[PDB]
Amino acid sequence: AEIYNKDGNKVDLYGKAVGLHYFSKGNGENSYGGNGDMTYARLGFKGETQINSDLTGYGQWEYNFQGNNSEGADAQTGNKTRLAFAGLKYADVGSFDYGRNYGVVYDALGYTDMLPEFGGDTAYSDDFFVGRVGGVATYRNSNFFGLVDGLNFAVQYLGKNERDTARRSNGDGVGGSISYEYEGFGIVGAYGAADRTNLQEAQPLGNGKKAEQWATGLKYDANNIYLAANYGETRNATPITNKFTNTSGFANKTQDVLLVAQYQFDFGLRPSIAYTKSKAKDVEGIGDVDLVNYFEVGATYYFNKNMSTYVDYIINQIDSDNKLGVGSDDTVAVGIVYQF
Amino acid sequence: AEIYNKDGNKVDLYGKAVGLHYFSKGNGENSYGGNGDMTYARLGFKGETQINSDLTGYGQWEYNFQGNNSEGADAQTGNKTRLAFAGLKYADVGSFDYGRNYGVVYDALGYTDMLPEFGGDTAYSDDFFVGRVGGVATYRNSNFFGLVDGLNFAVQYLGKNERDTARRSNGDGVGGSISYEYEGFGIVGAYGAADRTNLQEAQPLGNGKKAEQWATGLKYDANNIYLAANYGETRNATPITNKFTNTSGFANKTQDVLLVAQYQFDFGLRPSIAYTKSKAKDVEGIGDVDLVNYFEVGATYYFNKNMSTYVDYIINQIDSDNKLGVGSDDTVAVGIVYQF
Amino acid sequence: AEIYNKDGNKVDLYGKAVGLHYFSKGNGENSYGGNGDMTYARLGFKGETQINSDLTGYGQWEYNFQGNNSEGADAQTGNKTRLAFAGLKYADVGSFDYGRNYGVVYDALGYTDMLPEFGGDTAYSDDFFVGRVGGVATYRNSNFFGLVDGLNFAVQYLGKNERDTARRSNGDGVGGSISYEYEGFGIVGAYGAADRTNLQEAQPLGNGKKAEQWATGLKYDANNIYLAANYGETRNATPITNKFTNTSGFANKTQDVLLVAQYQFDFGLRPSIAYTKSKAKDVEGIGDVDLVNYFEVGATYYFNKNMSTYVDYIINQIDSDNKLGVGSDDTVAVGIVYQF
Repeated sequence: AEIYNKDGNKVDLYGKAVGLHYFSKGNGENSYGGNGDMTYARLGFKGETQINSDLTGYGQWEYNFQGNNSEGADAQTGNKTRLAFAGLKYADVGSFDYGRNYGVVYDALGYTDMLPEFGGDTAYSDDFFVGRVGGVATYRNSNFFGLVDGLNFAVQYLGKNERDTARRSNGDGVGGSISYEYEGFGIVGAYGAADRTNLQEAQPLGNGKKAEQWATGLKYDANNIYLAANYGETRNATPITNKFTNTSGFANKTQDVLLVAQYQFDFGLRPSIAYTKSKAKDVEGIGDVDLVNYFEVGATYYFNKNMSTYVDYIINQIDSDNKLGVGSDDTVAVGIVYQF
Repeated sequence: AEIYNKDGNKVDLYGKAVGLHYFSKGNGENSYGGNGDMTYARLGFKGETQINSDLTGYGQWEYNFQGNNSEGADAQTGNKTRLAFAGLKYADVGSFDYGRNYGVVYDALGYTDMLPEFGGDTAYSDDFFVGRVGGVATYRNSNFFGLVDGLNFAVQYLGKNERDTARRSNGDGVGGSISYEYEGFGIVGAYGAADRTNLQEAQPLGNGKKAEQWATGLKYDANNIYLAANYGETRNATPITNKFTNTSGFANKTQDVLLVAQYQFDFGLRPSIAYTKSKAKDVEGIGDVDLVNYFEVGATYYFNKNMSTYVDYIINQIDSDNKLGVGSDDTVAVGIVYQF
Repeated sequence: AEIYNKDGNKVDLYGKAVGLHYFSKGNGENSYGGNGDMTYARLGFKGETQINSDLTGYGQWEYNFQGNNSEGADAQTGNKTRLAFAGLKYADVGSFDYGRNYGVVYDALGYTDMLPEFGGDTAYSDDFFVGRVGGVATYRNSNFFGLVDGLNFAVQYLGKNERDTARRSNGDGVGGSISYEYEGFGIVGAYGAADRTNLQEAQPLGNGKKAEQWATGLKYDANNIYLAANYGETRNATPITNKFTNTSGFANKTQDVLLVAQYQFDFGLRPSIAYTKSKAKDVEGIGDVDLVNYFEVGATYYFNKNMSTYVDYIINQIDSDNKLGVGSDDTVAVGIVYQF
């Protein structure tokens, strides 16, 4: 809820407070979700300030404090900055902006990502055009420039990023996406591509110079029915591992699915049903491994706009068998969740 | 300040600004406080949303950014999360909530924590049940389901928390507290007990399958006079070191008292007097030591609901010839502090 | 924006969202600024309770989150608290604070510190009196005790400060500043000094017992016309490297000049001309070398008070022979800034 609003400005402070606990055989260290205390928080700020009838200045910055760390050594673990950027909206010319934000592929993935906690597997962090990424930028368009209603696209070039490290960096890119909601129904596509950096293709798991995430989906957000599914392949991006040869970096080829359905019940029950299989094909000396397979089952409960709590659980589809090592065990998290 | 209060979910964004500096002898390291700059700040938010008549939902977070650090290598010593939790309160059934909050036995330990900077020595953090600790479920209740004004309770489970460090872990616990307030007068005590996990156990100092901390407090609040002292012992919970042999871990046995007399003047002076004795028994090969011995003189002065400042002072009863080597040296704090 | 206000207490929640990019020849390592993504944000707060007519308590804080980071290894990088302090004002007795705050000398440097992005090259941090230190005790006075208009002074005692980084330390100082602004024009000096900690004497570079930076500046800020120029030197003060030999520490002797002039057109463009020359003297064996040289050209384009953006261009007057290693290159900066 917006908490300053003078002068044709409005700074919205927003955040949450999540008591989360995971549950899985032992430390889980090898079920799909893990296990133990998983409690975090959110504190960020949406700002906007039209500089007049058609133009809009704005920025936003959402950080992440973790609630599970001691008050010593490691109090800084998994503290990050999720989003941060500047922008301008200008009539039906459209919008633009730059800083760390959601690659554009996300535009797709989004549809299937709403489990109460888990799901959203396809889309990693810093995976190039599919996650939240460091300096990228975007143009978004508003019903073909206002000409025809509901169909907005965008497009995005993704800056040089030779960070520390393997699964973190990324050479360059264009990328975009076109998209269309028809009262209730809705259909989306998105694709992108970019240089990898030599730290990359010099990893042991990796044959590419240039890779592509593309991805699509049909959703039906209406009347408390939500139906959404995605299919989406990749090329030299999903990042993988081999706790066995313990080696790392990237999976040449992969296919992706996601299914999800939720019904938003009458007093705020809103259980949820979900599917989801990410196979890598052609892993060097592995043939084919499922980086992730599960049905899901669970629900959020909406005390209102501010509170909820949920129970969410993952019936796990890989098994011990599994070529690279994705832990096999189910994991079920329960958590509670205030938010202003 | 409460900065946002709406559709029945208020949010109070809160903190301070704390110009602090210790003075100890020559160099302090062999004092009980430190020496030089201590300055720090405080950001955090409680919010509570009214689901409705007898259902309030609230959350809360509180971080703390040290101010004494440089803007390079280190500007990170000290920041931590202090607090993140979440939950609900039901007219007369009690509460509940979960995350990183206080273990029960502070309900009692607290009373004696009221010195303007020091005092409150027995409540380490991540000490199981006595300081803030992570992953705790905290059921409270009040006036015995509304039945007996002033008579309060609580129970709580303490998570399996395998961090890396010895001094910072904790197998699992229950524990709680009973408390009763009568026209100035406060009676409390509480008690808990949890496994150590093997890594705790495998410390040179440290003998037991089982830790238990407990404690009690009797006090007088009211009429511009604070009167309160505290007593409690420990089973294998109180962390200690041996700077001589750089030996680390815990103390089979301790016994502690806290003693505060304080008084709030018509013009916003409020001096504050203090004892603080924490003896260890059975530290392997040392036998008995005093972890903490002091009287503390010092006072606070309250420009108003927003400002304050003060000078707190510890008269060290430890001495040089102390078997673990607790610092013998008097230490003297001087604080000024805004705070919304 | 000020978000809160009743009862003497006003608080002011404030920040921005700076989306940045550097452009510098090829790999940026030999430029003045770097090159790539740079997108950071600010979060902070000013607070001030009037405890009466004459007396005022404030506190305030300011932290610098970065956005050029993944959300993994490094999420923590180049992040600080810059400012944290508090204290009291008094009709014309004056004023006072402790915490981490700007040093006296800045008060003159603060006049040339204006480039949309670069400039102010002389005010390192954690450099004794020239930028932000931590543990400083500042006294300010207004309109010479209300007596004399625009004449204000201020002495600052500067903390024992022995950190890790050689070049983040400092023994103790005092210092100040008379500042005199007369209808249109502004003319001010500051100086101070103090000891160096030993890890400081120790570096191969810099011969000193005792440091001192002074500086003055002059300006005409009035009418959509800003010119300032600054000049000043330092004893065993400005922090310098020898990328060749890789050695560290301090420039025996340095000399420093700042030249800015910008103009404020009334649809809101406001172009800036910039120049800056810093030169070490007597650097142990390297003797006379160049610490920063360039002419700068760029402009800021306000949308309103709350938005804006700018480009800043460093035309770099160093060259490749440069005894110390100073990159010789130009850099350019695009920026889009929102701020509330």
